Amino acid sequence: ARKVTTRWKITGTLIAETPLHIGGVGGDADTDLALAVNGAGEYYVPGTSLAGALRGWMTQLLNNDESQIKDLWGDHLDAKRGASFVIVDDAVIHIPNNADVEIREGVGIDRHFGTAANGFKYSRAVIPKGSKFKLPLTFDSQDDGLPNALIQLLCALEAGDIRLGAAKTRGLGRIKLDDLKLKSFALDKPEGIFSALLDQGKKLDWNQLKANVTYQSPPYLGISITWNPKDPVMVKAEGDGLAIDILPLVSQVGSDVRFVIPGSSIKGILRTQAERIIRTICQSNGSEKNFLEQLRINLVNELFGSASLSQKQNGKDIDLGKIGALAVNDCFSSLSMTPDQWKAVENATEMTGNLQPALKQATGYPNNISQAYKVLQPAMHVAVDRWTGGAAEGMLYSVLEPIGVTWEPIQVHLDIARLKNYYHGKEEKLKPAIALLLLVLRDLANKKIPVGYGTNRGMGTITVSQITLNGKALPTELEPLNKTMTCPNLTDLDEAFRQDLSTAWKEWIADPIDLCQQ
Amino acid sequence: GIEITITMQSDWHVGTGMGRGELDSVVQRDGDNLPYIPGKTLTGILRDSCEQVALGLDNGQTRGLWHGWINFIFGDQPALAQGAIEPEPRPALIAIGSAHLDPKLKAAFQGKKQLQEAIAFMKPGVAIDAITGTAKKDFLRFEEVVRLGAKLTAEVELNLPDNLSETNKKVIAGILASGAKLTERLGGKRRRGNGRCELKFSGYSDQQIQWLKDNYQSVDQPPKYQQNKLQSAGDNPEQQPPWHIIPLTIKTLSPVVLPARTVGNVVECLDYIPGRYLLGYIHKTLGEYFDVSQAIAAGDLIITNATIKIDGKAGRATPFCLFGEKLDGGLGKGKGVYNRFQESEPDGIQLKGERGGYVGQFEQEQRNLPNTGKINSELFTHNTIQDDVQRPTSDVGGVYSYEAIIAGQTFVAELRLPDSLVKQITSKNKNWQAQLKATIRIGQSKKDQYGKIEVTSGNSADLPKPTGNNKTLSIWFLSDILLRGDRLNFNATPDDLKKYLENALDIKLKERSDNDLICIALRSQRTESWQVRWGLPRPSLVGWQAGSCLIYDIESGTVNAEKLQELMITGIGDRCTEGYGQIGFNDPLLSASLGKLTAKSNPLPTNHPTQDYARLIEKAAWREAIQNKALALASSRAKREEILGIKIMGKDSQPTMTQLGGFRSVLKRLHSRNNRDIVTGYLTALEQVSNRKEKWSNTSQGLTKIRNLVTQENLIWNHLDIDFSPLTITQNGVNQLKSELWAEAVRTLVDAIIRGHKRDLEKAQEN
Ligand SMILES: [Mg+2]
Ligand SMILES: [Mg+2]
Ligand SMILES: [Mg+2]
Ligand SMILES: [Mg+2]
Repeated sequence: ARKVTTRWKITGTLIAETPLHIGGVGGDADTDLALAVNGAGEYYVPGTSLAGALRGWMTQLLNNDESQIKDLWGDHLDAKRGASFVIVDDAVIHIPNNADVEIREGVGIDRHFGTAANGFKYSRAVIPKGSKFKLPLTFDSQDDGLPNALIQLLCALEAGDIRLGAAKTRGLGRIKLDDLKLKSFALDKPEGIFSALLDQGKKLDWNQLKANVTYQSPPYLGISITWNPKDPVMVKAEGDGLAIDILPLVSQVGSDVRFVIPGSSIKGILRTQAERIIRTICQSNGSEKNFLEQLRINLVNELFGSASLSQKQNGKDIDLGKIGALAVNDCFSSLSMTPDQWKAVENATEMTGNLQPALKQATGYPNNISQAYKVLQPAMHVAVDRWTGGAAEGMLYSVLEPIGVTWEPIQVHLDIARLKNYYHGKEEKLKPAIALLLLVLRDLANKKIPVGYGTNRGMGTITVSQITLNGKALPTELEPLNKTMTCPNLTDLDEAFRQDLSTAWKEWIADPIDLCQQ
Repeated sequence: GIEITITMQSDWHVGTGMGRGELDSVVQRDGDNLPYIPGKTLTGILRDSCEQVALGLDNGQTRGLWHGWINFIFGDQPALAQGAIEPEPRPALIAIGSAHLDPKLKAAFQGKKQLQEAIAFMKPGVAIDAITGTAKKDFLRFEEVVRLGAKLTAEVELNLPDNLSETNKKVIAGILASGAKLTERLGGKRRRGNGRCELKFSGYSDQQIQWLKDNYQSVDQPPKYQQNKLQSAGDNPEQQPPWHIIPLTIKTLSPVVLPARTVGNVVECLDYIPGRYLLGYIHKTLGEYFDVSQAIAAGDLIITNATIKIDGKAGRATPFCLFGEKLDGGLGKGKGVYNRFQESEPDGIQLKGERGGYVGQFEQEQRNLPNTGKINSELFTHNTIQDDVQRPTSDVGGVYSYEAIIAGQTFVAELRLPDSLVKQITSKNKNWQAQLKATIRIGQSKKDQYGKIEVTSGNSADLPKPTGNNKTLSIWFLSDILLRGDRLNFNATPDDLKKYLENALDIKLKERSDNDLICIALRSQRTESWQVRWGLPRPSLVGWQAGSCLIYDIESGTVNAEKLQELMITGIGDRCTEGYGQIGFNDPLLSASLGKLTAKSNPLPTNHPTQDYARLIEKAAWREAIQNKALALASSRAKREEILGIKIMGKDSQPTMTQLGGFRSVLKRLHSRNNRDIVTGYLTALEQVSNRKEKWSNTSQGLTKIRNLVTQENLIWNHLDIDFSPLTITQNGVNQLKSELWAEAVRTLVDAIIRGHKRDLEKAQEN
């Protein structure tokens, strides 16, 4: 057979740090986009999908070097290489107790009218946060020891730097490894070959390998925005309720439900303002374009990403698609409720009756409604008929406004390595993209970007208290970004740095080329 | 007596380059159309795991004492030879069959074409561009994977040497138990999680491995190989008339490869079993009663070819004097067949000569074309892995195909023995024809996936008795005739054949002179074949094909039917003992004029272990049936109105699409029947508000129809109106699956109807 100096079984627990979606073939009558299930109908991570996530990250680590990647993950082309030395099994996903697959609604908002675009309504099934699955790796070493790149991979998993499945830029897919265990079988020797058959192998201390390497995280800029709602902030739930028509969206996070603003929603508001800035500068109208063409404008194609779209642009055939270098996480409330405590709110039927006990429960003031209604407050609204006054027949509706829910800081992750690859390495070309991003954040802090439902109707305006910029391995001319900002107008960034960015930005405004066009 | 049992622990893929429908790659499926593991996959995988074990015991030496043991058990790999090897290659001791699903489960599938598809599902796959992070052009595939939890079992045979010491038997068992336990994966995409398995031998456990662990340091070289030489006695009686004819019926229990020729990388197959393949079974069964090897040398024994059974008898190779209408006739059409030994070509219409296949019986007033038999055959494609790259490569050939006769075909041979040899046997065993029942392996690749056949003996048949017509003598070659020229090479000619019969029968023959009637219709044949005892190919045998015909006018003398009978028994020419030379005189199918004629599951028991696996397959077949039927029912506006009361009236929708959407959002919460409180609660609150109830006026009772569909548990199944009998295999499966899938069927049908409504509403709108 293939000679193997040692077989390493490398195993542990992977946990979903944000909701996952690994897609099947798609569609399931319940949702438009449907989770992969194994032949027993259990949700699982295909080893193809996990193996590609790992091979992908190593390729970004080894600077897209083929030569070393093929020596781990194998090849078909080279006469010397063939089959993969790393083996990745299928792993079933165990969803937390009582928890279940969630459906996330999605909409595309027409950039001209500001309203849902026709046809752009979809829904996605997602594995809730905190679900677990087994890490199922085997490695057949032909040399002695363990490859350092394979050690860096396991360090990256423990750091949670790998994302798996769909919608990776829009909230989903982060996984982190726990309980890593390493079993070595010295298959080259009789004592080792019988160990494989009987003794269940030789333990290695991971901490001893983890001590012999420095984990080289790739360039990124983390942005943490600390904020609180100035007007109630919510994303609307999937459908009308009983006592309350409009209820906030919530998600399972382990034992408790929390209110959630999806990263899809925070990404979408940021993208919209970024585009409006670019189109404003160019005075480029958006009104004659359909929604898929409205989205497709300069710099945002690299930051927020573009749809795959093959084009025979010049007899040469090219793909316009690229992933977003900017990714956004789901933002959850600090407040939490047991799953049944919220089911009592969803199923209240009298706004002054059995709803009042339910909100007193969930808000954590089970005996004090006047404090309960400082957290979640039911509102009633009428449409008033313009000739008669009073109220228009049928037009009475109510909202459960999360007036006082406190929210955790928003995490935006900017992949500087991915942009720099788009610009074929030229870090000069980052400054227009970094300049745009800082202008978007300036508006966020100036209440120019409201979030969630009903922004024009008494909701959605946020106060930003602090933006923390925390990049790793940034190029030296972007190193001034590492800052905590509290002035909305960026005055905490060095004026020489803000003036440098302004210069590269103004030089792009004077000629707004496709900046990744080499 | 040994089996391998395989428990598949993840979804698994095997065997085929072809792809059928919207799937790109499809799994290997057996004769029941059910997925299975081919015996060559199983051997190759198990060998590979035993190779890892031996490679460890040799301390990584790629050649050594323990790789000798692998070559002992699994046979040598010629075509891995790196230098001069003087001994002939050893065959394997271990034969491993194909692994099939549980036979009682396989019976439940019979005819249920929709269920046979549901054993697998599409797995998507995409390849992603590393710099952009988006799917590469071309790099999309959808792949068939069989559901995990399949438990499959294979027959195994260890035909150990007649002398192996008990220490060595324990080593063999030790290695096989060790290699089985080291085996963890098989099939395609192993390295990516497909095809995880448990492979276990019957009667080998950790005790077999533990003995090896305790003793491997003591182990010697394997015993040397030795051929099973023949042994003669010379003691047979002289051959004396009569000749007994014992029909042997062969039935294929697995595909049989009978090499006709290799073209490129595909081995082509015969559509009959040559008699030489049965001499090994004749040696096995009768060589204890008389000297079978002397009987062959004396010609006291004939085993004919096995040809497809028609009319309860051996099918006879189609005579080349038959010609079919080229446009739309011949035996495949069942009309427009002319016997050109007796009929002129009709005016105008051109004919094609018959070229193959077999005909059943025919009688001198048949009034019908003779029954024509066909042999089914299948192409099996294999690969050879180069062990270091673990993929096939040019240095090891890597792709090849066998045509094979598929399973369930039935063939009839005849063993002929002179009376003196039946006396020899019957003096020793009165029941000797009972010993002719056997299961044996014949062909190419006989030791694994291919070649398993049943043999059954019939009762002694009557000797053929041809008509002694003194006007014409006509000869049908029922088998290939090999003649030697007067130089003892095979370059004989049809004039040598005239002299052979002329001399053999004591008659003079001349070609019939009728200008419209063909007298001779031969084709040349060449047989290239190995001989296993020699270890070298046979001398090339040249002759004329079966089906060849010729007819002679008898010039002088008289032909004797006694001698025609004897030649019809013993045949003519070389190697008649293998059934060459078998011939038919004056058969009326050559004599007749033909142009006017025309041709003539049960459920799994409730306690059954696989009942849990069958339930996974059924739900898949039910879900797709419900989805398909829901699509059809939404397509017609009368049915959406029947089922939910919804309708289109001009440009208007009843109710508004918003009202349908509101209902639908609630029905999303109908996960179980005990959630029907949720949906009925919505409807009562709707029904209580006057302005909202009237939104659904001008529907056909829509609110009651929804109330019924949700609260009457029988009603969804009556609207879907699916015959679930072809979709279920578990006993009590129908009532169980109905209760389980109820809420999903309601959600699916309502989802389909509202979609179909909206996209017809768009048409009325856009007028
Ligand atoms: Mg869909
Ligand atoms: Mg109400
Ligand atoms: Mg293509
Ligand atoms: Mg395809």
